[PDB]
Amino acid sequence: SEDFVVTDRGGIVENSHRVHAAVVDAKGRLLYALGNPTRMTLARSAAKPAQALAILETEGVAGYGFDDADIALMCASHSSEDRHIARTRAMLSKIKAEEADLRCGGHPSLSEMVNRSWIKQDFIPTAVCSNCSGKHVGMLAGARAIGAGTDGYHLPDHPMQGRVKRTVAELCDLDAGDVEWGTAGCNLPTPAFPLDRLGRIYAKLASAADGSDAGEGQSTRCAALAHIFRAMARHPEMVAGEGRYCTMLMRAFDGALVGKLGADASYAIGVRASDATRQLGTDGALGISVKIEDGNLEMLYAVVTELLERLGIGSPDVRSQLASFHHPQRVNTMGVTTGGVSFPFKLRG
Amino acid sequence: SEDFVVTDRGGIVENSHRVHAAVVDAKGRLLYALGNPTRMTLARSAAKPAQALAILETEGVAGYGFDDADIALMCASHSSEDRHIARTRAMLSKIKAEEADLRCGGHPSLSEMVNRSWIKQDFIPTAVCSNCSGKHVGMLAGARAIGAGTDGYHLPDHPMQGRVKRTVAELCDLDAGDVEWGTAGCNLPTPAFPLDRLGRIYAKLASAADGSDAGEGQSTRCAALAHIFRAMARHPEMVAGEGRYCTMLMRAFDGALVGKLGADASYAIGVRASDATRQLGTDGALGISVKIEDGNLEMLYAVVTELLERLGIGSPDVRSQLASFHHPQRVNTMGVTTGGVSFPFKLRG
Ligand SMILES: [Cl-]
Ligand SMILES: [Cl-]
Ligand SMILES: [Zn+2]
Ligand SMILES: [Zn+2]
Repeated sequence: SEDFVVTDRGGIVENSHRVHAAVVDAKGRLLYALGNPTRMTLARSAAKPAQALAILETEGVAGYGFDDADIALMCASHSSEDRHIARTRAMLSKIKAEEADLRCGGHPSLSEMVNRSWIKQDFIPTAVCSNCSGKHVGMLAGARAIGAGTDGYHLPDHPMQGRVKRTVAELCDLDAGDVEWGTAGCNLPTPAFPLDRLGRIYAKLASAADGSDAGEGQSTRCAALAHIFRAMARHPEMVAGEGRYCTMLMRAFDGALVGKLGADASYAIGVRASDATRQLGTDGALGISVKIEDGNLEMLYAVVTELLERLGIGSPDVRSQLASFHHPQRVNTMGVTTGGVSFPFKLRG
Repeated sequence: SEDFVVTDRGGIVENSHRVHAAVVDAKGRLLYALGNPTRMTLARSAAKPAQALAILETEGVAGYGFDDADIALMCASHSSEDRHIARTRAMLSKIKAEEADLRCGGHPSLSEMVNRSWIKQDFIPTAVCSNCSGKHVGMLAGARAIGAGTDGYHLPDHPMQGRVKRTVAELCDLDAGDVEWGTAGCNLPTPAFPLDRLGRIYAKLASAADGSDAGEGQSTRCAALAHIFRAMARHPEMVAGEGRYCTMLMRAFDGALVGKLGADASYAIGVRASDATRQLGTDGALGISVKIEDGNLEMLYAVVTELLERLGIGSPDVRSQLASFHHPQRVNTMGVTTGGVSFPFKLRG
């Protein structure tokens, strides 16, 4: 397949970007694809709901009283807005830990507007400012809850990371050896697996949400997955922030799906069963995963929004809240439009 | 044909980027290649030496007394450092123009350190700060020199832009219809032509420098090309700025070559004849042009530096000054090395 997103200047090709995507049902069966839907792919932050599941399944973590917004922050790549930093500090208090216990580092904010404020202030970001700070507090919580020590909670030999590694493989329905591990920007183990299994994780999230809402008896795992979905959809501003794709996406859809960014341009969406999912040929929930081969985020958001339109997910009115991402502005320094974005890719069934 | 630069996280593929490259002799004969060496490509700022030639060949421009550093700024994508703004203003004064005559617009600086200083002072960049401001003053100069009027100097129907279009096609050895035109970020016509012809332009620059140095009877155009080469090599800080690839590259090579960035990740180099170029099998100067298909600038500089090493251009000590670009750091927020860059491409003859 030769599936691309392409930018032009006056009709002349500027850049082209290879697209990979998987659309799967709740059991992970492949329904539609772009590119190579089984591309071995670092999920990066798109794995965070699976890491939050490992946190929430750690015995004793329930006693700390994390609320839904705290869980959404565990699932976040937040913009380090003051509310994200404050909630991180409030979560540290719940587990009687301190910022010095964190093993993630500060970085320039993922939001340009926040980062400009920091620059004006000469603000130096610290550990609680990390976009991953919520995940790290949850990992510290789990380490405290099982009692072997918080030192080294971020290292592969720690039981919290053994729990994460098993949980990821289980949600993917993969043997341990089919998940590879590197080290994240936030200094935790981070997984790679075929792209379609990232879709599978998010189909399982949305499916658990459907079962919870229907009143079905659920395993402890499915109940926790439903809780994670509900937390992300109820507090999408915790998952990213003002003006961010994931937040704007989840607000527009008002509970019908959850979406999550991975660094270097992966994206995952879990869609609750609907007229649209039935029209796509499945009787339950759906999962979507996307990777832009070269890592370009602006192209990722254009492609994800185009894919939602092609799949019929939402309505023109709902998806129109994402118009600035769908068709990125190509306006020069004098206000003249110089080109645009095109989608020469073809979904295959 | 399948030529990539690949980044990894712990040996796991993160992103990959398709590379196109042409290495040509002084007549444009293809000597080595990556990818598609004739890819139709927007040269963007890498066309600036051709545009400077059109300016310098305009009747009467010699009377303004532009010096080598002014010509270097005509060829620049500068960082908007105070010295670039000051030289822009001095060039405007040479032609008795003012900032309001410029038809380029301000933008965030190409240098992070300049841009952070601006953010701290709440500085809003204006036309005089454009990375293309030196080209624009040169175009105003040519318009005024032939009595065409400054108004509209940037529009395709203006005789200055007629001269630019002719000069570009002639340097490429192309018919007019083989060069396509869009509108630049700086609001001028900007050309697209086969990537190898960008290398041809720069081989002609270095060839002319060789012929000037050898005291050959040069055409006036060759003499002006030699002047442009000399100006860029003598004043590389004008062409980009502190810490910028083009500046560090040209300083390391100390007159042996010139190099120039194009936006969306094109690069061009003109190499004077040397033991290295003779070892590559040509008896004259050579040109190099590169495009990263997806537009990533970090990967461009890594690839260009790797190509100089494969081609044997420079000494190991000279190219070690570019080590930070050749293998970009992949260290996380806690100081842990998480990945690297690889060059599985192979130069073909
Ligand atoms: Cl990293
Ligand atoms: Cl533009
Ligand atoms: Zn992280
Ligand atoms: Zn320009």
